[PDB]
Amino acid sequence: EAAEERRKYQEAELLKHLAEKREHEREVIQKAIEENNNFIKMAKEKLAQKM
Amino acid sequence: MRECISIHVGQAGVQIGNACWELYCLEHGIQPDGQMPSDKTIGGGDDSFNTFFSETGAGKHVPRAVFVDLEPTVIDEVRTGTYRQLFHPEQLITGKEDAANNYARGHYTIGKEIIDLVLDRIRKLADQCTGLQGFLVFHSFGGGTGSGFTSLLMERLSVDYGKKSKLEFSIYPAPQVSTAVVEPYNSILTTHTTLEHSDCAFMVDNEAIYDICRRNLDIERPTYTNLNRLISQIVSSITASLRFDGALNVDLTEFQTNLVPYPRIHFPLATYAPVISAEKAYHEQLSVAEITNACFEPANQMVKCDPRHGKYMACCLLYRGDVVPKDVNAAIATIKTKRSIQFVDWCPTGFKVGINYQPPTVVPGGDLAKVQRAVCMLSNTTAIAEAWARLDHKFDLMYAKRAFVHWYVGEGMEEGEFSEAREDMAALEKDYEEVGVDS
Ligand SMILES: Nc1nc2c(ncn2[C@@H]2O[C@H](COP(=O)(O)OP(=O)(O)OP(=O)(O)O)[C@@H](O)[C@H]2O)c(=O)[nH]1
Ligand SMILES: [Ca+2]
Ligand SMILES: [Mg+2]
Ligand SMILES: [Mg+2]
Repeated sequence: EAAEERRKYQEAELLKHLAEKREHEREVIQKAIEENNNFIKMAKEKLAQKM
Repeated sequence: MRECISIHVGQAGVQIGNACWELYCLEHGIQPDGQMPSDKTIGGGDDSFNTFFSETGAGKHVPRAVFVDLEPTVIDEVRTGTYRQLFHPEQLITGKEDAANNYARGHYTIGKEIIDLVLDRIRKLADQCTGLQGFLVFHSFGGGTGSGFTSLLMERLSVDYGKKSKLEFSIYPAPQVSTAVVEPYNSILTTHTTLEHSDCAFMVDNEAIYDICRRNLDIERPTYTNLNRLISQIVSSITASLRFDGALNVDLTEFQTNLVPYPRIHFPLATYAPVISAEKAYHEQLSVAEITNACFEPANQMVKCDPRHGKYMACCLLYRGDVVPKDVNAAIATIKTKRSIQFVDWCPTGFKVGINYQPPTVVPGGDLAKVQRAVCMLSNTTAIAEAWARLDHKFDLMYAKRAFVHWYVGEGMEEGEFSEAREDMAALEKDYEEVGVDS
């Protein structure tokens, strides 16, 4: 049982590492969304101001 | 009559177990459907062959045997083989995925899952025994199952059958016969874990069997079948005394009494002769003196080593065929004056001799020719420690770099168990040196 528990601890560390990967994946794509939207908003505001 | 249960674990133990029971049936005149015309007590009896076979009302003689492998492909060749009818389903036990050459996976990860089942099926055989002597366990040192699961089973057998004897037939790894690169690890791990649970262990080195197959059968590249049929001959020589009338090694306790003065030094060397090619038309029949002399030739030993550079604790000569005591003692007297045969000082310099008049049986169509006499010598000599030193050295090379260790720790094994195991083998090597060498 102590060896079984050691296997379980190591799997849990693993799934926790992969969970950190999934949140980084989420941060990357929401960063891309945020920057495309800020480009569009910036361009819209500069155009309005210059017109 | 007292019963013996045979247990075959992993690929090597199962495939060797197949060969032995095939041989046992031939030796006893038991047909592949389990019928035995010679047996006139239908559905019962306490003859000597009943130590290894029980009987059904239908007259079928059933091996007191269990086959266990964590993968189904090898045992499936028993289910569908030539003796399908001999065994019943409950005796063949297969898991789903094997131990991947990994002692820790066979012992901890998969072993946990399957041990209770295996023990339950063995219990069904023990319940049919009026007076169980104990177990004969066939396995490789090197496989993940043969090493890892065998050691777990032997521990649990000492629990559930504390008063029973346990004998091993262990296949010692040799690169000539496909080995995993981690077999040194597995070998040391399982010897450490099994040492105090086994009463007597016969090591068979695949290198020795392989070379005998090349040299004496002139098979250029021997198969597992070639290897296992020779091994089964030697096994049958060792177990004959349990299955036939006689007065030497008639129960498992006598093996320990006659071969093992010191419980840890319980690995007798087996030497077998003669091994004769069956495609060799006309061959002179070797005499008692010659086959007995061949028992002191390292080329005939089950483990290659040099008994001249060690000391004997015990020696049994097991003859099959046309042999009388007169010829044995003549041959022994001659051999004592020409060979280098040193016993330890605290032990009698002598030989226990057993003769069964029936000459060895060979498998029809096999590569071994019938002979009119053969002998298996079982000697407890310190020279077998050379096999431990060799294995221990390979273990050290790899462990110094922790090579492959992560496979074992990943299955829940602590690195410390490697050091535990290796230190036990170090004591073992020094026990042998104390007993058999002088400064
Ligand atoms: N003499 C002999 N040796 C065998 C046989 N099969 C395998 N071996 C040897 O046994 C060792 C490998 O262990 P195996 O018994 O095949 O493996 P296993 O116990 O089934 O364990 P895993 O497959 O790892 O689960 C190697 O040293 C092989 O050379 C056999 O039929 N006869
Ligand atoms: Ca009978
Ligand atoms: Mg296997
Ligand atoms: Mg009985």
